[PDB]
Parts: sequence; structure tokens; C-alpha cells
Amino acid sequence: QVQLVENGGGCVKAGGSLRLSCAASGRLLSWYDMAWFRQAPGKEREFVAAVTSTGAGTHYVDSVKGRFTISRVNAENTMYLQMNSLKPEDTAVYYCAAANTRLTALSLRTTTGSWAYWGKGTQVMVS
Amino acid sequence: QVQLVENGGGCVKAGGSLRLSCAASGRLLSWYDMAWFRQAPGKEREFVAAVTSTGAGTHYVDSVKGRFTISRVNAENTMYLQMNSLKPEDTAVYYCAAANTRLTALSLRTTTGSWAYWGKGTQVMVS
Amino acid sequence: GRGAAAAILSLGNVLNYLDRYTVAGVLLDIQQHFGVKDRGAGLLQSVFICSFMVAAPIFGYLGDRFNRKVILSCGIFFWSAVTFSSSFIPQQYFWLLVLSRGLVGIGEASYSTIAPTIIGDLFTKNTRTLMLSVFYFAIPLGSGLGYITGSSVKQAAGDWHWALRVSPVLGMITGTLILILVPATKRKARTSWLRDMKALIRNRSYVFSSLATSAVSFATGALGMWIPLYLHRAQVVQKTAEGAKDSLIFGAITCFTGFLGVVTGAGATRWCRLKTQRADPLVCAVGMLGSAIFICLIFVAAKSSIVGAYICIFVGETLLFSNWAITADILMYVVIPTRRATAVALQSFTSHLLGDAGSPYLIGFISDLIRQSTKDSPLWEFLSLGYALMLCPFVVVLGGMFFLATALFFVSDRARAEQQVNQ
Amino acid sequence: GRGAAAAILSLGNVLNYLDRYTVAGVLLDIQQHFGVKDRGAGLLQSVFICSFMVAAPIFGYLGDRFNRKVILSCGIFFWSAVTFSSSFIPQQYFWLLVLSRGLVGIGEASYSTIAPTIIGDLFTKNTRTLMLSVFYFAIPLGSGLGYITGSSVKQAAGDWHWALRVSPVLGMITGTLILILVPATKRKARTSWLRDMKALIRNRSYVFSSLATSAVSFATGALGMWIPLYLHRAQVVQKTAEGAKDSLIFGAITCFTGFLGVVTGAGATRWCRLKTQRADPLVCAVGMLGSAIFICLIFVAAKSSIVGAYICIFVGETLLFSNWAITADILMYVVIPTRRATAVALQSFTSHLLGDAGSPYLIGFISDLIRQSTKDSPLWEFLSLGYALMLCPFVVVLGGMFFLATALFFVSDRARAEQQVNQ
Repeated sequence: QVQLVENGGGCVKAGGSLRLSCAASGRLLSWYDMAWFRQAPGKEREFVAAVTSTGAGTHYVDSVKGRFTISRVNAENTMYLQMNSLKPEDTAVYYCAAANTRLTALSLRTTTGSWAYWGKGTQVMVS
Repeated sequence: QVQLVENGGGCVKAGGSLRLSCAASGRLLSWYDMAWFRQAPGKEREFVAAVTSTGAGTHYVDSVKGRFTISRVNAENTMYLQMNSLKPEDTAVYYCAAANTRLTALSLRTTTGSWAYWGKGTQVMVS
Repeated sequence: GRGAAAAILSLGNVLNYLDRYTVAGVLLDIQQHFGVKDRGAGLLQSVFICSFMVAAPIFGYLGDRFNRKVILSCGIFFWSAVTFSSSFIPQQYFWLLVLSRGLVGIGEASYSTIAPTIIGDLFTKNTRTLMLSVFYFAIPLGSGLGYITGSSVKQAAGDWHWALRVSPVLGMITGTLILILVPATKRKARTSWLRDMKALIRNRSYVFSSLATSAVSFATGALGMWIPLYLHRAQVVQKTAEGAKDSLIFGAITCFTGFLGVVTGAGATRWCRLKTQRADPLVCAVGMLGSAIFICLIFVAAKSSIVGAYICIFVGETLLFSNWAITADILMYVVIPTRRATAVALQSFTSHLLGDAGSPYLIGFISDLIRQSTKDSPLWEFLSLGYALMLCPFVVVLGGMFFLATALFFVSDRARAEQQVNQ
Repeated sequence: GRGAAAAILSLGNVLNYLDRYTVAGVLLDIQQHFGVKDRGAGLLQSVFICSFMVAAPIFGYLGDRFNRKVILSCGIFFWSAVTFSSSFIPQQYFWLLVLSRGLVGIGEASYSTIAPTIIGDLFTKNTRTLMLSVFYFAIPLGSGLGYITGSSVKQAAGDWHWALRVSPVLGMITGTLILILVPATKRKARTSWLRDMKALIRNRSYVFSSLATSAVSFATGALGMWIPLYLHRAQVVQKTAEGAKDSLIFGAITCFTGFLGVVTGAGATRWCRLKTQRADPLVCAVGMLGSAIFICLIFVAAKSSIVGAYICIFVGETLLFSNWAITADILMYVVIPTRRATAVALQSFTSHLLGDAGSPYLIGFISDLIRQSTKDSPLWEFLSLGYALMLCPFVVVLGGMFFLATALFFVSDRARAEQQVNQ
């Protein structure tokens, strides 16, 4: 019982910074683990990043490691993904995913099927 | 034996003009009917516009009618789609399709299956 | 047995053209037996072609009305019996032979108009288009075999009547084979046809292509009808003497040249299409122009020797026959789908009328006039026939110019047709 | 018949707790028959709990080694025979009764440690989770039926030995039913366990929850062991007299309060979870605090009347039993998956040691000391037992404070647990 709303996605020049914000209000956000999954126009959604329900542990896929930073504020029930040094391959529709809290390694939870909640997503483009 | 290359697609503000150019060098452009088809990241490809192998007849879908203009320069082996009064619904990846010359009405040829040629789509995002 | 049925259809087409050109094979024997001038010799084929004309659309309508196989088999039997009777017509009655030729033309038009509908109804796919391909190749082979069989039978049996007696037995056998193997397949208006016509006349490239195809038909008819006699007369003028062998060689060369011309025209148009959109008409013109030159050279060569004349026959026949496969493509690209059938019918009618229908009789009339104005001898007969044939390459050049105009207006009229289709 | 097997497992658990609390049901009769002070009455249950402790981990290891059903059935037969012998122990020998209670504790620990493994091995679905839930609900019903059956049999047969004689027959029947219906299911290290332990001690909320669960176990043991005697003594002090009816009512209220407390605790934690992440521990504390107040009020009420004391039993039992279903969730959320089994085992050991193991004997010792220091009479016995029981609500309040500290550190140690899992 949670609704995910993605905002902050737009066109940005190559090498620019952009923040994608996922907001949830259906239920307290501290009870759910969150993630960002980007879908390409001709490819299925892929793992971008994930954060635990508490925000202590964060996981990023190899391609995105070192450029995007995922940070969640439970006070605002929000999750912000800051993206820097954007590249043309990063162009995609970023969707926000939330899942019931489980003590399962995030690196193991990259099948984009364990997340029982999803949102419309905010599109992003590079140069 | 015709290769289709799309170019000129980029981000433009809401209500801004843009041009998408489709080039073909494998064979002469005056031998194949051409068309632009829009695909959403999470939806199937849809008919945007079509033009005959000669350029005398042009067809546009009802939604895009009055805002987009399709014109083919057979001498340069190119087809330009000028998009104006862009709206957020237009946000999609535009692919260029070419098909063998047949005397079949373009309005009837909206199944995106009669076109035997396709090119990498150039995405166009407007906000 | 649809494949076997189409095989028998192709055999029947071969025999149809064999019977059509058998008379041309034994032209000299008929003329000498009836004591008729060249005018009647040309009139035979002229009447045949006129009957073919007046029969083709009516037989198409009949096929649209009733079953196709029944009409086709009845036609086979009809013209087989007519030819068999032609082989027994008394010498004193030549009008009877002309009337029999007309009836044979009616029957052969029935066959030529009904067979493709049957082929399309049987398969109605790519396999059916393949059945139509070999069915058409039966045409040049049919003509060559007609000239060869007529000459061979006339020389072997010592009577030209046997050349006509042989064919009807094969006609009856093929008719029975057709009737058994072919399975029955099932698959105001005048004002609408008049509207379609008016639309066609509004088109420039279609009219030019029709006129050029008429010129091609004129040339083909006149030559195929008078060349064996011309070769015999040239041999007579020269000291060397054998005119059955010349007709045999002409038939063999005609068959091989039909095949070679079709294939080379297809290849050349395929290549030229990659250069310009208007390549399809252009090619035609080019070929015909070349052919025209050669179609003239032969005549001069015919006075010097027969081997050079035969080489000229080879080259000119190839160049002239290259045009048929491309004329259909020109018509298809020029006319819209709705008016394509009416366009094809009108083009066939015009091509037979302005050309083939009046070419043989015209050649005969010119030859007879030249003979009458001058001293009578075999050499002057040869010269008169040579001039009458030389008339043809000018018509071939005119048809080439018509194809050139078609090339000029092709792109603009392909644009109008597509615009009309879209609207 | 896996479902039938789990049904018999639930029945066996009901009978296990029935046999466990039968002695508490006939506490007064045993004390009067053996002439033993309150110290020995508490020592019975203390020895039982110590044996249960020292048996649970060893029996878990044995189940990991050998088959589970065989051990469980052997245990059923073992403690059934031990209780049957307990019903025949001579009056002069009380140490024999204590030893028999210890052996019964060993057997019941074997059952309590083996049954859930069997249930998990049988199925791994929602139906298996439902089987685990029914087995869990057998506990409060088992205890209530133990107190009711002991009291009823002691009053009906006029001998408390019959209360112990009845159970072993059901034990043997249930053991045979288990052995037949249950299908056999198949599904250094010390250093690793020590590492896991050290990690647990590094955790604050886990230790606080363990201490609070120990306080809960202390309260439950002491009360369930000494409250029926307290009610009888209160009735004796008052002019009104019936102490079997009081034990029967206590057992019924205990069963109903166990059910109600489980359900209400689940609902309350479900609601409070939506407000704050620390809701799961907090709730516990709250409940216990309330319970503590009531757990004290009863004693005062017990001197005024028995009906008010029974209402206090109802409310306090509900509040105290609300904690069990939430303690497991707290432990699961605090500890990582790898160290969850070791954490559960250590928490059970600590809860039985710091609490239940030494609560009954401590209550008996305090009551005996108060009696000895003062004049001897039934009223002073009642007052001594009342003070010894009043000791418990202070421990309940201490456990509530421990749950409050667990609530305070829950978010930080949950953040520490997830970070370790990710790394």
C-alpha cells in the first residue's frame, strides 16, 4: 500500500548534474527498501541503484558506480538520486521501485521482480 | 538492401520547432515509400507520418495532423519531418521506416508490419 | 493435380502459338497453291489478328460469366477442327481459308484470354505467378515450333496441307488432357469502364506506352509473317539454292531470341533501375532503337548473303523481344490499381489495332504495288518485299520515340497516380 | 497425511503443556501430602525449567544429527512414563518427585525443540505456516487445560495422584498416533558460534530484548506457579469458602487471556507500525507496564475479594501475553539472517535462566522467610505469598524499561544490521 511519484527528470547537457526524486505517501517509507531502475527505449529495465529501508546500505551497478549517488530521507519519505557526469548511454526512463523490507542482499535483488511496487518514472536525456 | 539512418532529433522546449532527418544510401530513395513511427519507452510503436516514394502524397495520423509536416528530397535521398507546437505526448523515439513501392493506400498501411526496413530511432523529448 | 493442369495449360499455349504461326511457316506453299498475290498472304494474318482482337474481350467477359475450363476446352476443339478443315479447303476457294483463319483466331483468343484466369484461380499466389511465367515462355517457343513444324512437315510429306493436318490431332489430344486434368476453380458497369477510360486518356505515359507497344506489335507481326518468304526470295536471287530450311532456321532463331531477349531485358532493366526512376521506359527505347538499325541492316545483308541476315535476325529479335517484359511494368507503375485491368485490355486492343492487325496486309500491298509498277521477276519480288519490310524499322524508331516520351513523363505521372491513390 | 500429522503434533503440544502445568494445578495437594514448605513447591518448577533449559540445545543438536520423529515419539513415551511413576512415588520421598519433574522437563524440552523442525520439514507453504500457528496456539490452551484437568481430577477422584495418573495414558496414545501418522521428513563450528555470540553481545537492542524476555519469563513462571495457591489462601482468609474451583477458573482465564493477548498484541503492533519504526518494541513495554500495575492490583484485590482478583488476572494476563508475538519480530529485525538461529537459542537460554528458572524457588523462599520471621497462621501464609508475588511486578516494570531501551536503539541497530548484510 504505497504510491511512488518520480520527478526531477528532464533534458540535461552532457556532463551536467540532475536529481531524480521519488516520493511516497501511502505508507511510512521507513518500512520499504527502494531502488531506481532505468529502462532504455529498446531494452528492458535494468538495475541503476538500490537503498535499504533505513538508508545505511546502498548498492550501485558496475556501469553507474562512482557517478550516481542514492540517498533517502525518511523524514520527507523521499529518495533522491543525484547523477553527475551524465553520458549518452544514461538516457532512459528511470522508474522508482519499492519493496517490503526483507534482509536480502541488494546485490542479489537485481532481478527487478522482487520489488512489488513501481511508479510511472521520470525520463532523463544526455546532450 | 537499404540502410536507414535517423538524425537531427534532440530536446526542444514546449512549443518549439524541430526537424528529424532520415537518410538512406543503400539504394535510391525514389524506389521506396517512407514513414516516421513513434515508439514510447513503455508502449509499442505508433504511426506518426508516411510519404510515398515520389513525395506527391503524404499521410498523417489524426493526433499529429496540423503540427507535423513530412517532405522527402529524393535527389538528396533524405526525408525531413518538421515538428511544431510540440507537446509532452510527442515525447518518444522516432524511427524511420522504408518499404518497397506498392500502390497501397498509406492510411491502410498503418500496421507497422508492411514496412520491411527500419533504422535506429532518434529520441525527441519536449517539456 | 493443379501442377499437372498448369503443365498441360503451358503445352496448350505452345500448341496454340504453333498453330498460329504454322501458316507463316508454309506461307510460300499456300501462295503458290492458291495463286494469290502477297496482299492475300498478308490478309490471312490480318484477319486472324482482327478476329483475335474482337474475340479477346468478349471471351474475357464470358469467362467472368461461365466456367473457364469448359470454354477453354471447347475452344481447343473448335480451332483444332477449324485447322483440320483448313487443310482440306479446295484450291479454288481462298475466302474459305481466310474465314477458317479468322475462326482459328477467335479460338486462340479464347484460349489466350481464359488460360491466365485459370492459372490465377488454381494457386492465386507466388506458385501461381511461377505457373504464369512458363505459360508465357510457351509463346516464343510456340512460334518457333510453329515455323519449324510447318516447314518440316511441308517438306517431308511433299504437301503443305499436311503441315496443317498434323496440328489438329495434337489439339484434340491436348484438349482432352486439359478437360480431364484441369480442376474447376471458382474465384452502370459500362459507365464505370468509360470513366476508367477517360482517366487513362488523361494519362500521357500510358498513351505513349500503348502507341509504342502498337509499333512493336506492327513490327513483330509484319516480320514474323513475311521474313521466311523474304529469306526464300533472297536465296532465289542468289546463285546458291537450298525455302523450307530458311523457315526452320528462322523458327529456331526466333525461339532462342525470344528467350534471350526476355532474360537480357529483365537483367538490363534491373541494372538500370538502380540509376534512375525513369529507367524502366528508357531501356525499352534504347533496345528498340538498336533493333531498328539491325532490323534494317538485315534487308541489305539479305541481298548479300543469308548467314549475315540470320545473325541480324538473332540480334534484332533479341533487342525487339526485350521490350515485352518491361511494357507490363511500365503499365503497372503508370496506372492505379483500380484502372489496371481496363488499362491492360485497352492497351492490348490498341496494340493489335494500330499495329499487328494491319501490318501484314500493308506489307503485302506495298510489295504488290512495287511489283506492279515495275518489271515482273523473282528479283523484283525480292526487292519489293525488302522495301515493304524496310517500312517496319521506321515504325520501330517511332515506337522508340514513344517510349522516350513515356520515360520523360513516367516520374511525373507515377506521382499523379500515387497522389490519386492516397486521396 | 501431513496435515493429520501436524494436527497430532498440535495435540501433543497441548498435552505437553497440560502435563507441565498439571503439577501447578495440584500444587496445594502435593504440598500438603509431602509436608514440604513453599521452597520445595517452587523448587519443583525450578528444577523442571532448568532441565528444560539444559535439554533444549542438546535435543536440537540431536535432531540435527538423527531423525526427528523417532526422538519426539521416544520423548513422549519417556515423560509419559515418568509422570505415571511420579503418581506412584512414596510420600516419604520428595526428592524422587523432584527428579521425576526434572526428567519430565527433559522430555518436554525434547518435544518443544523437535516439533517445529518436523513441521518445517513437512511443508514450506502458507498451510505449513498455519500448522506452525496452530502448534503455537496449543501453548496457552495447554496450560489452561493442565490447571483445569489437574484440579478437576484431584477433586473428582479424591486423590491428587489421579491428576498425574490420567495424563500418561493420553501421552502414550498420542505418542503412538504421532509415530504412525507423522511421515519421516528429510531436510570449528563452536568457533563460528562464538563469533556469532560476540556479534550478538555487540548488539544493544538484542541484549535489552533478551533481558526483557527474561523478566517476562520470570513473571510468567512465578505467577502461573503460585497464583492458584494464592487464590486458595485468599479464600481461606476470607469467611467465604469453596481450592480446586479457583484453579479451574484460573486455567480457563489463562487460556482465554493467552488467545486474547496474542490477537490484541498483533493488532496493536500492526496499527502502531504505521506511526513509527520503533513501534514494535515500544508496544511491548506499554503493555507490560499496564500489566505490571494490574499484576500488583490483584494482590490487594485478592485480600478484598476473589472476583476482582479474577478480573485483574484477565487484564494482566492479556497485557503480559501480548508480548510474545512481538518479541520474535524484534529479534528478527535486530539480528541478521546468519546469526538469527544462534540469537534465538541464546535468547531462549537467557530468558529461562535469568527468569523462569529461578522465579518459583525465589517466590517460595521469600514466602517462607516472611512466614518464619512472623507468627504462623493461614493469614500470614497468605500475606507472605502476596508479598513474594508483589516482587514480580517490579521485575515486569524492569522488563518494560528494557523494552523501552530496545525501542530507543532499534532504528540504529536495524541500520547496523542492514549495512552488515549489504557488505
